This record gives sequence, structure tokens and C-alpha cells, in this order.
Amino acid sequence: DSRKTYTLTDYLKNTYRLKLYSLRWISDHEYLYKQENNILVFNAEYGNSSVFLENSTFDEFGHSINDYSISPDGQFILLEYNYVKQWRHSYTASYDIYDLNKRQLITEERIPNNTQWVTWSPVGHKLAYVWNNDIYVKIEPNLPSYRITWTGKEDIIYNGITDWVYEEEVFSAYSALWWSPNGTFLAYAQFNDTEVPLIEYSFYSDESLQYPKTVRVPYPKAGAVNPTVKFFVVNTDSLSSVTNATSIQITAPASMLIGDHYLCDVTWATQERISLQWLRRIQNYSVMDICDYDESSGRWNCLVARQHIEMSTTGWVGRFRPSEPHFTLDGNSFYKIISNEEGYRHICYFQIDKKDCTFITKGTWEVIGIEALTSDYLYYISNEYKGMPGGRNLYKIQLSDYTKVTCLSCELNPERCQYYSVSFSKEAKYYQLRCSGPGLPLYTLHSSVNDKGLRVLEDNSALDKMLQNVQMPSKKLDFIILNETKFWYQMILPPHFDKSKKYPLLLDVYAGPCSQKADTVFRLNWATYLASTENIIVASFDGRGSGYQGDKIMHAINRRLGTFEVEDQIEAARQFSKMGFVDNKRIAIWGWSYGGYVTSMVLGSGSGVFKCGIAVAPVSRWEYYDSVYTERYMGLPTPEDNLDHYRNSTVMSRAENFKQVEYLLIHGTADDNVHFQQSAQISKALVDVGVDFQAMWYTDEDHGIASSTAHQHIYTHMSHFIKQCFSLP
Amino acid sequence: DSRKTYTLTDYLKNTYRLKLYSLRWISDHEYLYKQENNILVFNAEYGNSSVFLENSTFDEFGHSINDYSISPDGQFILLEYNYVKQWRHSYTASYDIYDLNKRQLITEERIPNNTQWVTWSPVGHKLAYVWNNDIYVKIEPNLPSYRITWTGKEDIIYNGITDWVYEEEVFSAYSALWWSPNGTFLAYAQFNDTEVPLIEYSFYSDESLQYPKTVRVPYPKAGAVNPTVKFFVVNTDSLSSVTNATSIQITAPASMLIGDHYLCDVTWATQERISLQWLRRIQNYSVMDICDYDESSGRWNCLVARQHIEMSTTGWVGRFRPSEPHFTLDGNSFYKIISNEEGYRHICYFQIDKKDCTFITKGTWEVIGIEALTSDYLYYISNEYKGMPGGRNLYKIQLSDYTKVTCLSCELNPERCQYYSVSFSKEAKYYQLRCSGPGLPLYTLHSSVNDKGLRVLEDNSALDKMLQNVQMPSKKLDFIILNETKFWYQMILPPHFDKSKKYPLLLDVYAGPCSQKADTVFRLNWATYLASTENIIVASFDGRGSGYQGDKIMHAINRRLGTFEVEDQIEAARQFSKMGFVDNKRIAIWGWSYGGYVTSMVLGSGSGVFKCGIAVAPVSRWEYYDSVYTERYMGLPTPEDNLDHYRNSTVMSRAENFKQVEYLLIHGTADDNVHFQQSAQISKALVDVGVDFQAMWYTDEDHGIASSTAHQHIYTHMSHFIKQCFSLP
Ligand SMILES: O=C([C@@H]1C[C@H](N2CCC(c3cc(C(F)(F)F)nn3-c3ccccc3)CC2)CN1)N1CCSC1
Ligand SMILES: O=C([C@@H]1C[C@H](N2CCC(c3cc(C(F)(F)F)nn3-c3ccccc3)CC2)CN1)N1CCSC1
Ligand SMILES: *[C@@H]1O[C@H](CO)[C@@H](O[C@@H]2O[C@H](CO)[C@@H](O)[C@H](O)[C@H]2NC(C)=O)[C@H](O)[C@H]1NC(C)=O
Ligand SMILES: *[C@@H]1O[C@H](CO)[C@@H](O[C@@H]2O[C@H](CO)[C@@H](O)[C@H](O)[C@H]2NC(C)=O)[C@H](O)[C@H]1NC(C)=O
Ligand SMILES: *[C@@H]1O[C@H](CO)[C@@H](O[C@@H]2O[C@H](CO)[C@@H](O)[C@H](O)[C@H]2NC(C)=O)[C@H](O)[C@H]1NC(C)=O
Ligand SMILES: *[C@@H]1O[C@H](CO)[C@@H](O[C@@H]2O[C@H](CO)[C@@H](O)[C@H](O)[C@H]2NC(C)=O)[C@H](O)[C@H]1NC(C)=O
Ligand SMILES: *[C@@H]1O[C@H](CO)[C@@H](O[C@@H]2O[C@H](CO)[C@@H](O)[C@H](O)[C@H]2NC(C)=O)[C@H](O)[C@H]1NC(C)=O
Ligand SMILES: *[C@@H]1O[C@H](CO)[C@@H](O)[C@H](O)[C@H]1NC(C)=O
Ligand SMILES: *[C@@H]1O[C@H](CO)[C@@H](O)[C@H](O)[C@H]1NC(C)=O
Ligand SMILES: *[C@@H]1O[C@H](CO)[C@@H](O)[C@H](O)[C@H]1NC(C)=O
Ligand SMILES: *[C@@H]1O[C@H](CO)[C@@H](O)[C@H](O)[C@H]1NC(C)=O
Ligand SMILES: *[C@@H]1O[C@H](CO)[C@@H](O)[C@H](O)[C@H]1NC(C)=O
Ligand SMILES: *[C@@H]1O[C@H](CO)[C@@H](O)[C@H](O)[C@H]1NC(C)=O
Repeated sequence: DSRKTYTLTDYLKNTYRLKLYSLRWISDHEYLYKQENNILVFNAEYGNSSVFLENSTFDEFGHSINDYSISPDGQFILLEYNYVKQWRHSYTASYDIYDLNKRQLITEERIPNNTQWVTWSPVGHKLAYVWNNDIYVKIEPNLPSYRITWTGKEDIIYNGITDWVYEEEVFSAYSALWWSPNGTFLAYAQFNDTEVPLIEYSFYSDESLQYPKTVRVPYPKAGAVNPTVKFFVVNTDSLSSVTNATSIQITAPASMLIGDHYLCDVTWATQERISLQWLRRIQNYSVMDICDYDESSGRWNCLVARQHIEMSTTGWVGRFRPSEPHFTLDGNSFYKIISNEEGYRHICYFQIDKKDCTFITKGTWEVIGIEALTSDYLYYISNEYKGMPGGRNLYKIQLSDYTKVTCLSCELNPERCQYYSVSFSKEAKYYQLRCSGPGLPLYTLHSSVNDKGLRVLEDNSALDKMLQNVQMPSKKLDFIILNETKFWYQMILPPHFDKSKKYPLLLDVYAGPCSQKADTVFRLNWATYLASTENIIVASFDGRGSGYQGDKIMHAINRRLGTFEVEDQIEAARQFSKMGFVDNKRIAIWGWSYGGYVTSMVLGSGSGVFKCGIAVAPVSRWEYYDSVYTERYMGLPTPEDNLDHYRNSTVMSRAENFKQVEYLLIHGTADDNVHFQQSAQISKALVDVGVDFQAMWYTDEDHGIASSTAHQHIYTHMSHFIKQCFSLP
Repeated sequence: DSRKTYTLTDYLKNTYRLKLYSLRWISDHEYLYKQENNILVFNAEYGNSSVFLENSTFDEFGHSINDYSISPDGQFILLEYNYVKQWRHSYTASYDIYDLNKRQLITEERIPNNTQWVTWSPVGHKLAYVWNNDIYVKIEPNLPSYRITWTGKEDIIYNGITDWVYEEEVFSAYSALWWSPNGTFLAYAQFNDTEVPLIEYSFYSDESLQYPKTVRVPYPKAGAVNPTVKFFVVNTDSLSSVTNATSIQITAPASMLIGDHYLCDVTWATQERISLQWLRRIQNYSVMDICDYDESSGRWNCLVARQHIEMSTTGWVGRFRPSEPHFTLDGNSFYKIISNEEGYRHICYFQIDKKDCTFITKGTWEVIGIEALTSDYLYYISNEYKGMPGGRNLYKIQLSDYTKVTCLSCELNPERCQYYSVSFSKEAKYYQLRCSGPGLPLYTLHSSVNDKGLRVLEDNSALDKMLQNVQMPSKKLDFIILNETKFWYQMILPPHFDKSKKYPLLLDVYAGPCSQKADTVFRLNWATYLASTENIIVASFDGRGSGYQGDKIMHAINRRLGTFEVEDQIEAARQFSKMGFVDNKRIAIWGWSYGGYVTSMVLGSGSGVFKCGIAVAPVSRWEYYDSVYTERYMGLPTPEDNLDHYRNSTVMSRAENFKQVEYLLIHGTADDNVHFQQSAQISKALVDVGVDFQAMWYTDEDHGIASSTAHQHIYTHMSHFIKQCFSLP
């Protein structure tokens, strides 16, 4: 075979790029698509397009624009620039608004610099933005903005934006604003972090900075004082420039107010009905309030009879939080994914006025998400097909007869496509399917009336032809049995794999709760290079604690992080080592983040299975990590709750057992998520017992270690380490 | 040869231990010594002893006693416990006083906990101590203290103790108080750090600490705002007669007050005469005031007729600071080591009111220090003997005839002993000689009346026996000639050194200004292991900028750090190749501190000479280092002064050239001296240009990386690295 292999440089320089087709639906019939930096509008039925915005119109703009956002009526475009990253989702930017009718920039009443968040209303062209932690509303892009809140205070009071923990662990967003469906009301949360302790770490910046600066971030570690939260709704149709806006508060239910709690979901039901879910700090009890606007009062009333309790006896509520309700047109009923009596996640149908919900799906598999809802059909994604928890397909269920379930993606191309996501148009007249494996990604457009496959948007033809000239690895997805339970694994196998030769094996671990590392997704990554060029098998295993297989598996690690999920990785590797094609003298393990924790726990286990391993930004002790995530799984680190297990599940306590392995420990110094602290305590424990190891800090890098140069450097360094570990003397 | 080598474990575990003879003179005739944890008092003349304090007297004390000190009158002992290290010299401790006459502890009016410094008066049993940054005086150990200052303020005002930079760079001590010779007056300095910027860094502490602490220290980096200083004298004899005794200020001379300046020396001359040396921020100009108590005004006056100017046209003043004066009994004249007209440091004799001094020693060699002064003789240490700048001997010069110079130590044991220090009794009636190489340390007692040897105190016989059975390395001390100038080097050579073989060479570097790494000292260290077990030649070289050889050499790097001292190390490696016993494919370089900087500069020079190197806690950019040290050699980092050279001598600017070498970078995270910042910027610059390298951080370790476990871990880590660098594959 004279073809080149998939090398480290190919991964690092992105030589082989997957093609995408990211569209944005603007109506029931049309979508926007960025082609050649021109924004085109497409008609879904025929495939014809027009140029909505020529790539040249902002040639004289002055700044490089980061992103575009067209108002829902197509009259305005928000130009985003001076982008400055904060955390995972948060950033600041400058904004300008361009009038699409006039074909001119608006120069009056501009959105301020250092704006923290901006959003169009869902209909028309109102704006709401947050600046210096306060909310502002613009009825028209050129008009003076109304100031909604006056309490905004850096690191202390947050209006319409989340603090650190709510951004990272609750909403997965900086935004804490929720327009009503037609833009009449703007709902928002206010966070108060007054008593929340600060994480502090050094930032070194450019060489020219003489004194490092100290970054200070309100961050509750497990057991610490949490932010408090309030919820408000303001009518944006009755604002005055003369009087200050009035925000109506909707207070949490009594069952929440008795102790610490969170706001975890906000979902508008109708123009005049809002739902909110609240979660106790002890995350096994949550309640939904359904609140109606009272025209006489001007107030929002949440009737007790419309209250819905969701709890768990085996673990926490929801995969990472209580799930999202999907309301019908009239908002009188709704659909919601919840754990059934057998512990599998399925769609339940609720009346707003009734306590008992009715499950409309069932079986030993799970609904992943509800994707669209019409009066006749609910569309959802599940891993039902072929009983493969790592595959994903689109289904529809007839609302008048639940026996009638149709798979819409299963048979389109079963050899190439077993993992789908979907994007529906405004009223679900059309949908885009995005197949992402096991073959190359495939984007297709369909119409809902008879599920016609209209056309192929992107089939990655170019890439296919290029990859033909490369010795690409294959992927095996299979299972092993442990106490009569299937647990799935995948192996990235070298080209020309020979079952009679012995290969070194790298165990690629994440293994966080609800994690899935064995799936049918096609990926070009570090593992691709390891298999193709270095002839290493890269395996991953989903053991106890993994998701999408029911709560019996998922909740196995409840109150018990660093136990079964760690043990199951060792057990999988033990079993892989007995296969004929695995060199048991050369088994390695690595992981990032949660997987760095598991890797570290595995290496300190004393198992003798692993010769070496690499931990990148690992958690080392659960009390160091954030409250919302940690306590979900661990409860509170007090003697009357779960302290003994917080204390038993540290990497540090296992330091001695590292004496018989090669360990590389890596961490960014500006990691705001898993603090450098965590690795600092590992290294010190190893030093204290006399264990040699390898280390690398990345100056000013965060949890992603994703700056272009650091990303190349880390993978280069880890490759040297693995190759050295696997070299035969 | 079948003897064991000197191994890493021998070094790390202190297998072969140097015996010391640490004595403390308590009078002209007696000294204290610890034998089997007892404290014996010795008669110097006859060698007989009694037990002064039984090793059992503080069994029921209830604390570990860190140290003790007896009042000069023998009446009390100060017991130090709860010792907590601060910087290089500073610490805090608890103190009890034990009455040696009544033979009981004092329980009344105790020195408080967290005391920063305490000292007995030179005579009697007065105490002065510093607590919460203020000075207190007890006339009697059991009576209430008199408060002296009320301005003390944590990190802001320091009374009687130094701030960070004065401690590290100016006084090499924490204390900033000075009792007059009979204890009447207490002089002290007051430091004001109000506007000095803070270095900030994380300290992680024990694993139990949930949030890391931020250590904040006033620390002026180069060109930043310095502390200001004031000087005061209080009459402690007046304390019990007056409510609040006045601290009389002695202001700096006009020539210092025009700009930033330092107090660099305080020395009492008589009971009523104090001398002070001040140094301009531009450290090539210093002024000594000599100040008399004016009995009729209660004031201190410094006559300009007694003011002495010390300046330098070629560099800074002094080796590291203007030298200390030694006053004759009457306080009307004094001796001082200063640079002569040829650039050599020699003893000059001054009358306090005549500006021209008389040199009493001369030659192409240097006086190291003045050790004692009697009415007839001055005793000093120089490197005159055999023109060996790396040797040290004690000399006696007759004050009534300067042609009469006797070397007291030169010929005592010429092959074993070429490096001496000395400890004189109170009125120099006896002296202990401490020989420290090139053979095993040898401690001997001598009487000044006749300069006859009284007895050997410690000869290290035990160790000599053990070392017979070990294949010890040898040391070659010699010179090479560059541009008509002698430049010294030493080599630690493996046992059975054969000039016909090619050996790997490690260049052990420091090379800061006035450094000396080529000397006659006997050391048991990492180099001993590398030569003995690993058959590596370990070399060091004293190039331009090195000390004890005159200002032509020392001042060569003036305003030009990171040039000649770097180039000369490279050139030294080339010359060691010429010698024909060096494997030119296996030349390594390493150093700590200034040596880490030079190592890094050498490795990024592009010379091709060195295969690999290790930098531990390096400086990387002069603007990151402290003002007093950096500015001494580099002046100010401003466009008008020396900014261009500051910017030109960073490690980071040579990042691209590290592609040619193997590099290991090591730094303690809690380094208060050379901030982790310095290594954080090296790593980032290397990541930025795509260079692979090895790294190790040491959690909560400081500049010394001296905790027991970290010390073993770092030398282990470095050993593996050097061996891998040198291995023939
Ligand atoms: O960063 C973290 C945690 C992980 C946590 N995070 C976990 C995964 C989660 C997530 C990731 C994905 C994706 F991979 F599919 F995209 N989907 N989800 C998800 C979110 C809500 C409901 C269902 C699924 C998004 C939030 C956010 N903070 N660490 C935890 C232990 S080590 C570091
Ligand atoms: O830590 C430092 C500096 C070094 C400086 N330090 C330099 C050495 C100096 C010193 C060391 C020694 C000894 F090694 F012999 F004991 N003697 N002296 C000394 C002091 C005053 C006068 C004469 C000699 C004592 C002060 C104190 N801070 N760095 C400078 C460049 S990298 C880090
Ligand atoms: C959006 O929905 C809101 C809420 O129903 C509408 O506001 C109401 O409209 C009704 C019907 O005309 C009026 O009688 C009420 O007085 C309004 N209520 C409030 C609270 O304002 C609003 O008209 C809709 N907006 C758009 C643009 O369609
Ligand atoms: C944010 O929360 C803090 C409580 O952590 C509030 O401050 C308290 O307010 C009450 C009533 O005004 C005072 O009596 C207390 O002294 C405050 N407590 C503390 C610990 O500071 C604060 O008012 C809240 N801010 C907002 C805007 O809601
Ligand atoms: C939510 O989790 C907590 C913690 O596991 C549960 O509280 C425990 O319940 C029983 C008592 O009925 C005992 O096992 C423990 O004493 C309780 N533990 C703690 C820490 O309080 C609680 O029952 C859970 N909620 C639900 C609905 O299951
Ligand atoms: C001892 O005298 C000093 C010097 O006058 C007093 O310190 C002054 O106190 C006043 C009032 O508190 C301050 O405004 C001055 O700035 C202080 N000066 C200095 C130099 O510190 C001190 O308070 C006196 N002590 C007693 C017990 O009276
Ligand atoms: C220590 O020296 C001081 C300062 O000279 C002595 O105090 C002086 O003593 C003489 C008496 O001989 C008096 O005339 C002065 O008034 C004193 N001066 C001051 C400033 O107090 C002191 O007596 C000496 N102490 C001892 C113990 O000898
Ligand atoms: C597509 O074509 C139809 C005519 O057949 C037209 O009405 C429509 O506006 C076109 N859409 C776009 C986006 O160009
Ligand atoms: C943003 O900053 C620039 C540069 O300082 C300034 O000229 C501009 O007016 C600012 N924009 C707004 C909306 O204030
Ligand atoms: C609105 O409220 C803020 C803060 O409470 C106040 O400063 C401002 O003057 C108010 N304006 C009016 C018009 O009431
Ligand atoms: C040493 O011996 C002499 C007697 O010759 C005696 O006076 C002296 O006190 C003794 N000193 C000690 C410390 O034992
Ligand atoms: C310290 O200096 C500041 C000026 O920076 C001054 O305001 C303060 O009074 C000083 N404090 C003293 C000398 O006690
Ligand atoms: C001190 O240093 C500065 C800068 O090198 C210089 O301009 C000045 O003349 C120097 N003083 C002496 C006495 O050489």
C-alpha cells in the first residue's frame, strides 16, 4: 500500500475538512445559508435562492465583523464585532445595526461597546441587550433604549445574564432573557452572588505586562454559598421614557423557598402563559409552575393546581437537569421527556390541570430529544433502532394513535447513516437531516407532508475522493457483558487490521455521568492519527454511569463518583487485553476533564493493567469542583450527608500506586472551570511519596487548551509520550 | 576497582555527612557547643567544659524549641518556638524567656505570639522586638514593654524590620534595628511601601484547603515605585522616666533627597556616634554620614566635614552594596574595603574628618572581608595566596607597621586547606578557623596572643574512613587564557579519569555579577554523583562579570546583563572540547536562578555547542526581577536610560533557537523571588513558535525548592533527563 497515512500534521493543520451545511430557518418555507460570505435565502420546496446580503456591502466597515444576526422580519441586521471571549458561552462584543430597507447603517442610539448579550424579539425587530449587568430594550433600532433594571453590579448582581455557575451548569448560555412568543413580554432572571466566594488565579498576559494580574470569579465550590435567584416579567408594550419600567416578580414555590434552590428552566407556553421549573440544591426534587398573565391585576398567577412535581428516588432529576416541556398551540397540554417506572427516558403527555401524565413512548431504549410538535405529530430523536444506544434516528408519533410510530431516517442509508440530528422549519413543514456517521456526513432536505426526500444539500463527495487516497482506520462498535448487562465499546482500528498481530491499545476515556464515548459518529481526530500512522488501537468504553441506557446504568454512580465508572474502565481494558490482537504489555489510558479524573483514578488503582497514561485538566478532589455539577451526583460534603465519600474519591489519596506507571499530567494555568489547583494538588501528592512523573502547564490557557499554538503543542507533546511509552526495546 | 560509587541515593539521603563545629562565643574566653543535644560551655584556653543546659530541662516545655539565645550577661535565655518561615531571612515565632539564675520560666508580660524579630541589647539583658510591624522595648524580661512606634501597618509601614526587597537585596536580614554598643540607644529604619506594586500568586496549601489563597507581597520590579525609608534613634535609658520617648530622625543628605535612594548600612562607631551609608537609586554614588549625639539638644548632627563619598565610574558601588566600615575603639578613624585605582578591593584607612583615605593593602588580588580589629592588629580574609582567586586565607596586619603582614592560615595544611573562614571571640583573644577545602573540612582553635594552635575541634575522621571505600571524583581547579586575561574553571572528574577517553560534559552555571563558581571548596553534591556514578565531567567557569578578580572583570557586564557572561560560558565549552577529553556530541548545560537564565540564554543562542539543558527558577526578562538588584547592573528600563538592552536580553526573544536543543524548565509555583511568571513566559513563547520541551512545576515550593520531598524529586527528575540526554542509543 503506497498511500499516505493520516498523520499528526493532517490532524493539526486540518488537511481533511468535513463539509457542513448550517442553515437557519426564517419561516415555514425559507432558510438562510452563508455561501461565499454572501447570505443567501433558500426556498425549501424548489431549491432556488436569492442573494439577501452581498459579501461586499460592508467592505468599508472598518472592523472585522464576527457574526451577523438578521431580525425575524428581515428588515435589520445586527453586526457583531470586537468579540472578546469570557467563559464557555459568555463574551462581550460591539454591535451595529444596518437597516436593510434603507441600505444604511444606523448611527443614532447605538448599542454600547462591551455589550454582554443581545437578542431580537422572536417576531419583528425589538432588541433586548445587557450592558454593565443591566437590561435594556429598544422598540426600534434607531430609538433610545428603555432601561429595565438599575441594580446591575459587576460580579455581584446579574440581570438578564447568568453568573459563572448558571452559565456553565444550568443554562449552558450567558443569556438569562426570554421573550414571549410575539415579543410583548420579556422575562428575565436576576442572580445575586454577594456571598459566593471567589476563585482567584494569575493571568500572565503578553510578555510586556510587568505584573501578572489576578482574575477573580464568583465560583461556588461543592458545599459553598450559592448564588440566589429571582425571576421577573416586564411588559415591553407599556414602556415609558418618563417613568421607570415595572418588572413583576414571580416567586418560587414554597417547597423551594424553604432552602437553597435553582431556577433551571424557562419556557413560554403561549402569549400569556409561562412555565418555570425550579430545582432544590438537593437535585432530586423539582417543580414546574405554570403562570398566567392576569389582565386586571397586571400580575402573574401560578395556580397550585397547575403545579407539577418531578422527583427521582435513584438519583438526580433529568440527564443534567429537568427536561424542557413542549407545549401545544393552545398551551393547555405539553410533552416532556421523563424517566419512566422502568427507569428509561420517554415522552410523557401532561395536561396543565392534571397530576398524572401519560407515557406515549416506551421500551428499553431512550428518547434523546423532542424536535418538533404539530397537532397531528410529535417528532423526536431516539436510539431505538437496532437496540443501539450509540445510534440516533428521527421518528414521528401519531398523536391520535400512539401505536403508529414511523422512523423517518432509519432506512435512508443504513450503512452510512446511523446517527442523525434534525432541524425543522417554523411550523415543521420541512426538516433538514444531518447524518454524522458511521460514514461521511450527509445533509438532506425533506418535507413533512409525505416525508419526501427533496434534495441532497451536502454529501461530502470531495472529501470522500480525497480520503480514498489515504490509509484510513476503521471503527468497530460492539459490546461486552458484565453481570448480564451489555456495555458498549468502540475501537478505532489501524488500516489493514490483522487479528493475528498484537497492537498496543490506548483507552480514550471520558466516563462522566450520562456520558457516551461509544457511538456511530464519524470523527477525524487524534485517535485517527494514532490508528492510521502509529498502528495503535484506540478504544473507548461506556460503563456504569454512562447515559442513554436507562437509570439503572446511569444512576449506578449516584453519591459514588470515582467508583464504578473507574472500575468499569479497568474491567473493559482487562477484557481487551485478553483479546488475541491486543499487546497486554502496551495498554495506555488518557482523558481530558472528567476523563482526566478517571484516567488518574485508574492509574492510582494498583490494577497493573496500564503501563502509562495522560490526564489533561483533571478533577482531583470533588470539593474543588463547582457546586451545581458536583452536588448533583455527590450530595453535600458534610458529615451528615456525603463527606466520607468526597474524601475517599480523591486522586491524591492514591499517589503511592503511581509508582508503577508512567504519568503525564497537563493543565492550563488560566483554567476557570477545573482550576489549576486540582493538578497542583496531584503533583504535590506525587512529590510527597517520591513518584516521578511528567508534567506540562500551559500558560494562560483555559479548560479547552484550544488556542491554535497550544492545541498543536499539547497534541505534539502527548504523541511523543505515547510513542515513547509504546516503543519496544 | 570494586568499591561502590557515590550514587544519587547517597546524595539525596545524606549517607556521607559532613561534620561541622558550630560554636557561639559568649565572652572573650568561652563558647557554647551542642554535644548530644546538651549545651556545653567550653573554656577556650584549656578545652575543658561544663554542662550549661541539660538536654532534659525543656522536656516538659510542651513545644519543640527551634533555637535559643542567651543574654550577653548570661542571666537569661531566649527560647524560640512555633517557627514559621517567611522569605530568605524573615520568619515569625513565639518566645519565652527563661531565668538562668532562678532557674524558671518567666510567665509574666510575655513576648507576644507572631513576633517578627527579637534581639538582646549588646550588653546586659534589654530586649527589643518587633510585633505587628511596631517596635517594643523591655528593660527587664519580666516587666511591661514600652511601645516605640504606632505607625506599623501590615504590608505598608515596617518599623525595625525590612520589607521584601530590603530584606533580600539590601540588608540580607529581616531586622532593621541597631542597638548602640552599650545599649543606651536603639537605632532603627522605617520602610514605607504604600505605593509599591504587589506581586500576587496562588498558594494551594494542604489538600483540605478548598479555595487557594492569593499571596500579595509589595515587591518593586525594575523601574517601578520603590519603598521610601526613614531612620530614627530612640534613647531607651529614658523610657522609664518619660511617657513617650521621642524617636529622633536623622534625615538623608541633600544629595540623596533629590531622588530615589536607599539606606544601605548602619554601623555604630561609639556610644554617641553612628554612621550611615546611603545609596542613590542609580547605584554608582553613595554617601556616608557620621553623626554625633548632641547632649544639649537631644539631637543627632552629621557634620559635612565627616561625610564620605564613594562612587564608581565603571560600575556600581561595592560587590553587592557599599561595604561596612570598621571603627577603631575611639571612633575617630575607620577601615573600609574599597576598589582602588587599579580596580582591586583593598583596605583603606580613614580619619572621620579627612576625605582622602590611605590604602593599607595592595596588589592584583582582593580583600574579601575585615574579620576583627584590635588596638594593634587588623585581621582579614583575602585571596592573595598563590594568586588563586578561588582560595581564601586569614591575614594579620600590624597597625603600627603595614609592611608586617602575617598569613595566619596559608601554611597550616597547604594541600588540604586553601579556603578558610574565621570566628573570633568577643575581644579577639581566640579564633576558630574553618577550613572548607579542597580536602575535608577542618575546624581548629587558636589563641591570638601567640597565634598558636590550641587543638583540632573537628577533623572529619569518621567521614574520611567511609570515603576510602567509595570511588570518589576528583576536582581540577585551573585557568585558561582569553585575550591576555586569566579565567578560572573547575572540573569534577569521574574516578579513574583517562585523558584518552571522551567524556560527556555538563556545564554547571551560575555566572551572575560577582559570582565565583571556580573555587577550592570541598562539596558533596549532585555533581559528585554525576561524576562518580554516571562518569560525567561537571564543569564550571568564571567569565566576565565574575568576582574577586578586580573591576575590569566584574564590571565588564555593566549595563549589559545577558551578554559577555553568556558568551563566555559558550566559549568555555568550546575550550573544553579543545582539551580533547570531551565528547562534543554530549555537552549539556544547567543552572539555578541566575544560572537558569544563563543556561536558557546559552540554549537559545544558536551556538550548536550544547545538546541539552536544564533551567531551574530562571530569570527570563529583567523587567520581571526586583528593582534594587536589576537596576544595580542594568540601570533603568526607560528609553532615556537602558530600555533597549532590557528588551534585548530576554530569554523569550530566542524561542526559535530552542528548536536545536532539548530543554527542561522547572519552577516552584510559590517563588516569591523569581516569580513563576518568569517561567510562564518562557513556556508561552516556546509554545508560540512550536518548540517541544520538558517542564516541571513544584506546587508551593519557593526559590530554593528546598522542602525535603521536592528536593529529592527535582534531582531525581533532572537525573533521568541528563541520563536520557547522554545515553548512547
Ligand atoms: O466542565 C465540566 C461540566 C460538564 C457539564 N456539561 C456536561 C455535558 C452537557 C452536555 C453535553 C452534550 C453534548 F455532548 F451532547 F453536546 N449534551 N449535553 C447535555 C446538556 C443538557 C442535557 C442533555 C445533554 C453540558 C454540560 C458542564 N460542566 N466538568 C465536570 C467534571 S470535569 C469538568
Ligand atoms: O535572588 C537573587 C538575588 C541575589 C542576591 N544575592 C546575591 C549574592 C549575595 C551574596 C551571596 C554570598 C555567598 F554566597 F557568598 F554567601 N555572599 N554574598 C554577598 C553579599 C554581600 C556582600 C558580599 C557578598 C547575597 C544577595 C539576592 N537576590 N536573584 C538575582 C538574579 S536571579 C535571582
Ligand atoms: C402579542 O400578544 C399579546 C398578549 O395577548 C397581545 O396583547 C393583547 O392584545 C389583546 C387583543 O387585541 C388586547 O385586548 C390586550 O389588551 C393585550 N394585552 C396586553 C397584556 O398587552 C399583543 O397584541 C400581541 N402582539 C402582536 C404584535 O401581535
Ligand atoms: C443580594 O444579596 C444580599 C444577601 O447576600 C443582600 O444583602 C443583604 O440585604 C439585607 C436587606 O437589605 C441586609 O439587611 C443585609 O445586611 C444584607 N446582607 C449581606 C450579607 O450583605 C442584597 O440586598 C441582595 N441584593 C439585591 C439587589 O437583591
Ligand atoms: C434526595 O436525596 C437525599 C439524599 O440521599 C435523600 O435523603 C435521604 O433519605 C433517607 C431518609 O428518608 C435516608 O437514606 C437519608 O438519611 C437521607 N439522606 C440525607 C443526606 O438527608 C432524599 O430522600 C432524596 N429524595 C427523594 C425524593 O428520594
Ligand atoms: C507617642 O508619640 C507619637 C509621636 O508624636 C504619637 O504618634 C502620633 O499620634 C498622633 C495621634 O494619634 C498621629 O496623628 C501622629 O501621626 C503620630 N505620629 C507618629 C510619628 O506616629 C504616639 O501616639 C504617642 N504614643 C502615645 C501612647 O501617646
Ligand atoms: C552608655 O553610653 C551612654 C552614652 O554615652 C552613657 O550615658 C551617658 O553617661 C554619662 C555619664 O558618664 C552622662 O554624662 C550622660 O548624660 C549620658 N548620656 C546619655 C545620652 O544618657 C551611659 O551611662 C552608658 N551606659 C553604661 C551602662 O555604661
Ligand atoms: C423561488 O422561486 C419562486 C418562483 O418559482 C419565487 O416565487 C421565490 O421567491 C423564489 N425564492 C427565492 C428565495 O429566490
Ligand atoms: C465604541 O468605542 C469607540 C472607540 O473608543 C468609540 O469611538 C465609539 O463611539 C464607541 N461606540 C459607542 C456606541 O459608544
Ligand atoms: C429610576 O430608578 C433609579 C434607581 O432606583 C433612579 O436613580 C432614577 O432616577 C429613576 N428614574 C425615574 C424617572 O424614576
Ligand atoms: C576549666 O578549668 C579551670 C581550672 O583549671 C576552671 O577554672 C574553669 O572554670 C573550667 N571551666 C569549665 C567550663 O569547666
Ligand atoms: C507612607 O507614605 C505615604 C505616601 O505615599 C504617606 O501618605 C504616608 O503618610 C506614609 N506613612 C508614614 C510615613 O507613616
Ligand atoms: C552613574 O550612572 C549614570 C548612567 O550610567 C551616568 O550617567 C553617571 O555619570 C554615573 N555616575 C558616575 C559617577 O559615573
